[PDB]
Amino acid sequence: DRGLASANVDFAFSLYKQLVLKAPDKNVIFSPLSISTALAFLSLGAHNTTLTEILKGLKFNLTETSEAEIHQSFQHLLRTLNQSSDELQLSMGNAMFVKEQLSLLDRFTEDAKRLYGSEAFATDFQDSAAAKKLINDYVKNGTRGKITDLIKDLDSQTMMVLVNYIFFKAKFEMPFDPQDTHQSRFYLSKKKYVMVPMMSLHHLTIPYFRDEELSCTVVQLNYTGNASALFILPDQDKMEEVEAMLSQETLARFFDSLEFREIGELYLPKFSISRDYNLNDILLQLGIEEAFTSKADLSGITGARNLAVSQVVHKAVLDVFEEGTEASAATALEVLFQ
Amino acid sequence: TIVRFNRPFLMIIVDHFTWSIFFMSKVTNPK
Ligand SMILES: C[C@H]1c2cccc(O)c2C(=O)C2=C(O)[C@]3(O)C(=O)C(C(N)=O)=C(O)[C@@H](N(C)C)[C@@H]3[C@@H](O)[C@@H]21
Repeated sequence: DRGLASANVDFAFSLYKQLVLKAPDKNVIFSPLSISTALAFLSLGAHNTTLTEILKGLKFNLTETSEAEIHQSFQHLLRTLNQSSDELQLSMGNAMFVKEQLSLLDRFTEDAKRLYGSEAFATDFQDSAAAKKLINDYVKNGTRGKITDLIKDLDSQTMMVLVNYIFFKAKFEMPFDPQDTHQSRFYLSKKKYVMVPMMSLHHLTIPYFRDEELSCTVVQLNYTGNASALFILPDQDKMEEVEAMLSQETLARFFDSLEFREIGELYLPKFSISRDYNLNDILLQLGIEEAFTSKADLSGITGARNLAVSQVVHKAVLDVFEEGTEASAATALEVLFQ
Repeated sequence: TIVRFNRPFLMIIVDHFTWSIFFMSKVTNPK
């Protein structure tokens, strides 16, 4: 579905811009797909303005696709994103953790399972340590150990937590030889540099594009015929300029402008980074507001307007090494009674 | 031609089958 695809890319760039704003010089790693999926799952239970604000915030156009088509599109996408080969492992899961006695509508639990693959796990949130273990263990299992403490603090009066995780592990089509990894300078700025393990490949032909107008070089390293890593290298002191040009339109132009080119040498650091975020401020900035206030309408969940979002958290990791890449993320939407 | 990622860069992990961005990253310090 090109409609889902376009919305999800637009949302990714909107989120990226606001994550950078938190701390413009820090490393960033996140899964926009995880966050889109988690919020689309939430919208299954939302009505009226709460609903339209979520779907519009996710960059969907409700005049061109209905709510039902959006959920059908997520259902299809999720079924595609659970796959395994010798070259690529991908998993994505959704779950709900619910106070046991909370009455949920059958339509919601049926739809959550059918559309989002979500079970419902009975959770005693007043035993906060046990509830956090149940949730964190689910994310740890789904991410094969890579995300283990998504939930740090959790209100003892929580009613529900909706969770999405994504796991990705892939081999490069052209792996780096570890014998060619050496300590080399990495310029944090023109005047600040440290030594890092720098992988290298020689005499390789890959998709390449020099964007002189944006002062950046773009290359693509494949994992399979469908999954790839697009790298964007701004010239020195042009990172902020390139960031200012990012959009779906610009990314598509990068892809459309790639051409195979012979590369004498490619140098890429071996690295592993991790970030975690609270997304409340960003989601409010993106127009998702009623879900956080006493005006919230999540009555598709319970049959009353008795729930609202309290906290949205996201954690993501990215590990790049000679043989390939591993990346994982998870998103939790914590919900209180009202 | 030489491409040397010795300064801040972006990495976007994508899937062509679905046209999806799985992960987006900016590496300002890999250490
Ligand atoms: C995977 C696509 C993607 C994923 C996430 C966000 C995106 O913006 C994209 C694209 O824009 C793609 C393209 O534009 C293609 O150039 C594109 O349009 C295209 C296509 N229409 O089939 C291609 O196969 C690719 N081109 C030959 C280099 C490329 C696509 O790989 C990507």
